[PDB]
Amino acid sequence: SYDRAITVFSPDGHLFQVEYAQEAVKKGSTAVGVRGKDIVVLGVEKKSVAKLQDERTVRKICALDDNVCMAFAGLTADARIVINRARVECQSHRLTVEDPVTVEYITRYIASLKQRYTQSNGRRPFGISALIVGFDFDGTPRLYQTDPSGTYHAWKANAIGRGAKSVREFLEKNYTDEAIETDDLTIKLVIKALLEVVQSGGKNIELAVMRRDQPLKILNPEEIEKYVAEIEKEKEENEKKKQ
Amino acid sequence: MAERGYSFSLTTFSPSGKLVQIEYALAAVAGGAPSVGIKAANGVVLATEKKQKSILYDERSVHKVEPITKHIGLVYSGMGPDYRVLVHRARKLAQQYYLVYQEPIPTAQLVQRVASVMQEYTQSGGVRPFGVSLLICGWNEGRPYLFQSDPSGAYFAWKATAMGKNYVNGKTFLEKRYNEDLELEDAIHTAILTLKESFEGQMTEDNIEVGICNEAGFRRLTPTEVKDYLAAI
Amino acid sequence: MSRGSSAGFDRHITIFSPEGRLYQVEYAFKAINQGGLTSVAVRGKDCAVIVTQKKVPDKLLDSSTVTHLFKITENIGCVMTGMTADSRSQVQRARYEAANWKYKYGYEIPVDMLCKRIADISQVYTQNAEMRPLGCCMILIGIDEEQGPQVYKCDPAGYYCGFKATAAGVKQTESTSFLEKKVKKKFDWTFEQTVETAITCLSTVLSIDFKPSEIEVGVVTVENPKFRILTEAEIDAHLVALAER
Amino acid sequence: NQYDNDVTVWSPQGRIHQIEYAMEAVKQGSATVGLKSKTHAVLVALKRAQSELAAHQKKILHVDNHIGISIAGLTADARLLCNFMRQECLDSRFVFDRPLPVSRLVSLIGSKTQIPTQRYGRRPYGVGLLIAGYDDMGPHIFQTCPSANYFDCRAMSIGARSQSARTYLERHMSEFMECNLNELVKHGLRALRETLPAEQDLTTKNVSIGIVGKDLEFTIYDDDDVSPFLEGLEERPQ
Amino acid sequence: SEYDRGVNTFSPEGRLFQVEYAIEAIKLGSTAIGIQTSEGVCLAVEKRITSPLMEPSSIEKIVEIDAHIGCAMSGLIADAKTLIDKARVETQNHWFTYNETMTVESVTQAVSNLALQFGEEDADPGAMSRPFGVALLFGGVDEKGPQLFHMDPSGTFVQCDARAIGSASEGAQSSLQEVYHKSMTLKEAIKSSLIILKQVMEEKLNATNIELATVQPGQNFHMFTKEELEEVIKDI
Amino acid sequence: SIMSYNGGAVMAMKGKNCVAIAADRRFGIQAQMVTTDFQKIFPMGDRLYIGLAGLATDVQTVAQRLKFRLNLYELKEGRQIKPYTLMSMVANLLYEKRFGPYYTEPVIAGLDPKTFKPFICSLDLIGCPMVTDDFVVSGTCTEQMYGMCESLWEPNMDPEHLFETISQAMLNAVDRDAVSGMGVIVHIIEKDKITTRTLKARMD
Amino acid sequence: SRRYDSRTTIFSPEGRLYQVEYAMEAIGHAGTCLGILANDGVLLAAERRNIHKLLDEVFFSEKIYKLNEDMACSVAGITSDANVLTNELRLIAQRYLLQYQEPIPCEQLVTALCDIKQAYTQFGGKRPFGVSLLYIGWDKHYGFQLYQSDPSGNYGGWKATCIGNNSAAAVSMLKQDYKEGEMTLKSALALAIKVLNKTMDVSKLSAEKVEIATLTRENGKTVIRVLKQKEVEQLIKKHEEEEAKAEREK
Amino acid sequence: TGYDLSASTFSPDGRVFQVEYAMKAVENSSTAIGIRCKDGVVFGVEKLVLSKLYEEGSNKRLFNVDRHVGMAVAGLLADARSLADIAREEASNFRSNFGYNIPLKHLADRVAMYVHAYTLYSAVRPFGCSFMLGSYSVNDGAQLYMIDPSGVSYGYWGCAIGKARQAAKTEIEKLQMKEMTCRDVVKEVAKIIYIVHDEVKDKAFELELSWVGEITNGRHEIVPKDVREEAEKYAKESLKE
Repeated sequence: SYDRAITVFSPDGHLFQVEYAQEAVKKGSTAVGVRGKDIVVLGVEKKSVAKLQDERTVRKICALDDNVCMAFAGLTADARIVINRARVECQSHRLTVEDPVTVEYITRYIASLKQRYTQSNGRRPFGISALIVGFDFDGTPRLYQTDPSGTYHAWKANAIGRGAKSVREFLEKNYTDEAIETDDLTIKLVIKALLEVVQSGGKNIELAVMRRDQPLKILNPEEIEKYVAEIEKEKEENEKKKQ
Repeated sequence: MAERGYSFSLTTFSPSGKLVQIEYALAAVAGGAPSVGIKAANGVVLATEKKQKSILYDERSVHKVEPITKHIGLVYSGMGPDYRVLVHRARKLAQQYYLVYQEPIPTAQLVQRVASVMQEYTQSGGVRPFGVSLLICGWNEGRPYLFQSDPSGAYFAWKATAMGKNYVNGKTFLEKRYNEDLELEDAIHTAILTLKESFEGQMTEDNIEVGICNEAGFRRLTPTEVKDYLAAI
Repeated sequence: MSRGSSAGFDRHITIFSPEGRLYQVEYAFKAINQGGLTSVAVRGKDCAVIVTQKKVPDKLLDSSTVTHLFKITENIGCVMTGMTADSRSQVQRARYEAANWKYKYGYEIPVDMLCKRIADISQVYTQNAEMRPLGCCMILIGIDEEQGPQVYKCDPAGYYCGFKATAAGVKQTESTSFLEKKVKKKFDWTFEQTVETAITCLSTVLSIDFKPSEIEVGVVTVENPKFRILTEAEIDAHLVALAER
Repeated sequence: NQYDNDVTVWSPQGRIHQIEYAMEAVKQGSATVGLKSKTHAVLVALKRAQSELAAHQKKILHVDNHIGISIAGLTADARLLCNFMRQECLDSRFVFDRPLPVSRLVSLIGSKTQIPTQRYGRRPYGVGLLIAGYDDMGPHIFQTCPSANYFDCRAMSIGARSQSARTYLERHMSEFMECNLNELVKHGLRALRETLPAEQDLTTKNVSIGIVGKDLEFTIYDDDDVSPFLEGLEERPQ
Repeated sequence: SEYDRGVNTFSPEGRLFQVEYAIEAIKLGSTAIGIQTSEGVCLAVEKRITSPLMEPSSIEKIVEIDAHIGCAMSGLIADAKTLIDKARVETQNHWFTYNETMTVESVTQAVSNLALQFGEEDADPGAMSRPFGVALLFGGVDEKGPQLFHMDPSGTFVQCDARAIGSASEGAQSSLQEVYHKSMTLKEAIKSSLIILKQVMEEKLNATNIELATVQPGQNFHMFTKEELEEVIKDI
Repeated sequence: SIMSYNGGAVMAMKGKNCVAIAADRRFGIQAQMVTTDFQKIFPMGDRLYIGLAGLATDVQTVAQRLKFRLNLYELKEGRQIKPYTLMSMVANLLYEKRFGPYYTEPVIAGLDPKTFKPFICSLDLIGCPMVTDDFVVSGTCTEQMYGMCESLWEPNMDPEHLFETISQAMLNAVDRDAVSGMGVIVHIIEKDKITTRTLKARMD
Repeated sequence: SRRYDSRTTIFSPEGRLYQVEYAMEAIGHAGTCLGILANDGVLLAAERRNIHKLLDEVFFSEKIYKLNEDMACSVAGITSDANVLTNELRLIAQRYLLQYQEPIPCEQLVTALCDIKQAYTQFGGKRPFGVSLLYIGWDKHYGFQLYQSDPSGNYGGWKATCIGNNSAAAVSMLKQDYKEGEMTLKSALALAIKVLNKTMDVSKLSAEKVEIATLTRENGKTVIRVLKQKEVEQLIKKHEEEEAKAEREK
Repeated sequence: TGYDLSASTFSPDGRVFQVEYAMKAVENSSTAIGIRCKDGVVFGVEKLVLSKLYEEGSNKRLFNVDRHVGMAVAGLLADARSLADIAREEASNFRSNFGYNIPLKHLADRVAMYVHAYTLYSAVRPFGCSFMLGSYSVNDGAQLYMIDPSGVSYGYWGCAIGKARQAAKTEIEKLQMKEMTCRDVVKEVAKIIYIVHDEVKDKAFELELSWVGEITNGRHEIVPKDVREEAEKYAKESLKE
């Protein structure tokens, strides 16, 4: 019964509530997604490691269906609500269309929901940005990104959350067709992009991998540490080629 | 004319994390008339002062001590009309419980339901919290109960407690005088003495209202019995 | 918690002040006195009388329509003090409540029950912030079979009580003091004595000699429980009886 | 101040400022002129173009076979009001199989537009209408306001710089009654031209004409049907 | 500071504050140009790519309302999504009911009827709390020939021979006034639109920086491919 | 007709300080048997049981909704329910569907907590309780059960005699019913123990 | 109407929800609730903030509420909001049991209550619930579990956590002293007693100021019980004996 | 400060200032008067002609609420029209329910309650008009009631509402209306309207007259043109000396 207009225009033509939701996104942990030829990799930074926390309960990477999975940055509870609604929509689409959803379709649904929450009485916009990845029926890898305002775009590599600007600059300087030639190369690229803003050297990195016609796979800390050690080895190779 | 109400909460958190509307309702309660409840071994006594500002009032028309069921009684401190609203709601809740389970409601269940109503008014939109604290007595399963519900919707089980003006002094007096294994008559004497501790003027059988709950049920004490107790004190 | 302290919107809507008060209710109490009139109700051993002053400033006003005495049922009458439109709305509500009570329960509503219902409605107005409380005071008059004459008064705060005698309006404090003095010197009050007590209370608190058209008297008695309004002839007879002594 | 943001707030002077602001919104629109003879009612509207490459905005709308309107103010409010009037006329023709009288339609418009001016969170309709109709009582010219007040007019002009048009209509009201259709349309065109600056002249691009009469349904002449009415108009007297 | 007034309060000048603020919000969008000729209608919009990692093919500032109608949008595209969906649904409803195609004017009117349907009080749940922040350029071909329409959140819609919307709508409109004439051909219209876009765009015009679509009599809505864009930008 | 769709028979009997509840085990559709171990008696406490005869779907629905409400009641009250309170709760639940009735006739047997006084009762499909002192029967063979119980029941029976009486009554009553049988399960509720027995019965 | 609205569900210029932070301050002003997960069980150790000689004995527990046959919760913050949330939790658990005829997994119940909290923090114009909850339970999927929920709607699983007064010091103590995978219920109880003793520095530890509840599995059944006064007294005596032994050995 | 923004807020003195502001809006309107005589009620309105372009009879302030009831209004004309619609609906509903014409006192009470319903909440705004109700019947005689924006309704012998109501009241008080008939009361009302009008402040006005009584057989109607011309001539000749 609450019908207050929360998101309204400012004299300069700005929606202040949407801008503040984007600011709330900017305070979230960094999430990185990179599209490869045969793989899609999602990497999320852990802001702090508590050593007393069950890590399974605070995962920022989840699957929306058997082919689509997403990461987020911002408010965890709003992200949970959005993920639940997206999962329900995926099941409904699998019912009515008798075909699995495409990444673009679920990204459109999420973006439309966010836009609806930016232009409806008595509610505030969601404070999350999402990185939706997956594979279409033909096998084409996909990477999309939504924002609180409700706009979405396709990307080859992107980063949201805090420190997203520097990570995106690193991806721009480093994303090449030869940097995603192999799956391990894509994983190392994602870990290197995450390492530009995080400390502890891979201990604060939650990494996920999704392959063509395969379920989403979460790397254990042993594999992540092995990849970090390999990255340090390549750093030493660059050192030896320098001198 | 528009029958819609305000849909936003009037009670909100402060930068220190406090709901100041609840604190102001508590201040309204603390400015009310003294009320005393004492749980004895075989019953509970609810006592309060009702001194009208003039002799033109009818002492026998408005009662501050009210029965909810045959075994539950009520008394308050704070705002009278709010107490009337809560008494009506408590009676309705007890009757609904009896309609469902065909047994009289336990005191704890009624206290929980009334506290839920008070919380609803503390959180819902376009309303203020109640300006009353309730002292609820009852007899269930061969055992007496005494409860206090505050404007915030929180309830406590008490051996003896006081509300309203000089309720801290009354609490200290009860701590000095209360003991377990107390008989009902001694509890009534102690409650009347607690009222006298802060009573201004002369206390008669019409200035105060006493209600008792025991195995036979809850009943208000007639002015003749109150006069007998006062003479015995 | 200090006296006169204010916070937020406690002066504008019915929310608690730091001291725990509701200022809007007190402002409605002042709106009662904004009317400028005064009414007195007195209870006898077999009767109950309401007297209010009747002010008709201009001759262009039809005097038969300026009435502050209303009948709720055949046996219940009321006098309203305060804002006129609020008083009329409350009178309509009381009439509806009495009629509905008779329809639902099969017997006439007691005066105390009607006062309690009106007080409950006014309390609902005091708790919700979206609506104004009514700036009117209602005094109810009736005969109960078990207990006899009944005088009940409800206020905008949701408070109601029974009275041996009561007043409302600008001069309610002086009238209550006068009635306190009269009641303390307790003696048998017949119908005539009760009417004279109410009339002389109004006259002495207003400090003016009364004419039969300047007041309005309504009574209920045990012999005739129907509420009636005295005509100018009967009021003149009572005034003559008062003036001779 | 604190009294000019809500339509439910009276001012200490006994005025409502939001209604006056909506009247200003009406005054912001382009000028239109309505006038009637014994047998015809004519609306002439001065259309405005946003740019040289933009078509001039519609100002005269069809309501029924006997009723047409010219708008000035918020265009979306005008479309809402026009849809309401069209529905009312259609309901009248469906229930009674007769055209709705113009005065009763104007009363319905006033009743509809009064409601938002007294409820919290609503706003006055920011459009003013000139209504031309013909019924058993003859031709009618009506003017509605955001204040929900309406006027029965012999002639009227609303919009920007309408005071000069109103002065001209005041001057020639005595002869408006016995004019034929062409003379009445020329009078309306001269009144509308009185609102135009000297460097601006009435042309087939910025003039719209709506006519209703005894044997003539409501018709709108916009671009090439306006030239016969424009032909014969003398130069500006200055 | 932004809650002192309701969404439906007039300014002392007779303007709704929120509508004016949405008009201001339009000027932050990318420039879009529509030109109407006797041979058809052409729409051109600047994509305004922010990062090279972004895929320009995912930006859709020109959409197909129907086989004979296209829409170019400027401002807040997420706000334009619902208006575009409403336009498509209206066209399909009209086809279902009457077995014919909508006129461009009727589609623009149906979309514009949604502009002012906002407000707090007396509103169903899910109603709009604010005006839209988009300007729409509707270009299509109906029985009246090719037609171009412009719509803004004020609810006003007009027919335009050639119009520009967005951040550089002032300079582009002045350029449109010079180049445009009634006898213009479709190829001339496309070339002039691309020239003005190149003049007003910060980045260099290329096959990925812009969108261009045409509607012609006898041909459906057609969005130019990358090779066609490369051919057109070859000589300007 | 609707009550005879699935068959079934539930019986409760009162002892000196104990109660017994018995039911047949057949689950069937019209004249076809499906399973021989359908549950019709449900525990509603340590010493409280309810038996449901009628539509099998309504039996399951009523049992589950009653468990829902009883779990909420025990979590709130902080105590175990009394058999009379459980009877009132079942009556309320059944009367809520007065115009959409469940096709079940519950039978309640148990000992009052803190007193261990035997309690038995039966209710109709809309929730009219009938508290008796000897026995209550429900199902498709109520006449045979009534005859057997009226012939065999005695006041102040020990748990062994109560078991023998209820077993003989149920066995001989379901031996004369077409859509009841395929085994009998008996629960004997004492103060200190509960005994559950399945009887050697006919399977035709 | 607009003038009196507090706008409890709007963003701040820095992207913060002020009402949620103020409710978290309210949580920080509440009593200490402690939860430790062991190998053979999980426990709750709350501080009794309702202490007075004229108070009656509690029925079951002041701050620990049983949610179903397999779960229990502890609350910190506004008490009546906690009552509402516990009633809702019991309703959700019973609804799941009705739908599936199986006890609800703990994380699903926590997720449902957190969804309700988030719904209050996003729309409606109402103030949020000022309650933080600790959840303990057992389920067939993940065994013994311990969860913590915030008024914002954020939850998470833990091995040992604390909410309420002096929660940061308790968290540091648990970080220093909790051993992952090696904890037994006895060692967990000792750690809980020592943490409550150190955090409640103003008041010396006694069995009348703390409430302890444990959750164990006994032959295919979940046993949620509250430690009696003598048991807590023995725990405190053992803690004091160990402290005196350490003092002597230093 | 801020105590005068809502009708649901009392001032510290105990006043509702929004209602007072609505009454102020009423006080800015032109004067309409109504006089009750021994056989009917006569209404007279000083209808200001703001523009010469308006048709005669435009913005009429006299309404037929029912066959036997007339209404004279002052203040905001849109609010007055809404209140006239409310009164018409009340009379129609009364006839539909109880099967006979509504008494004028009952209709006045119903409309006054409807008006008072708008002086209690912040969601609505008090009416900015005050009006008179006149009626005549054989059983009830002549009745005249006035309702102000606060919702107060009183019966009158002669009432005036608008810009100049005190001077109009002074003029009315000189009339022995209790024995007069509608024929003389029409001329007296015309004379009072011409007396209280301000020629310097207001350019011109139309004299709108209506009556209900035995001469109209219990119907409210506009005073016939002949009587109106005679009354206007008498008023003009009385203004001259």
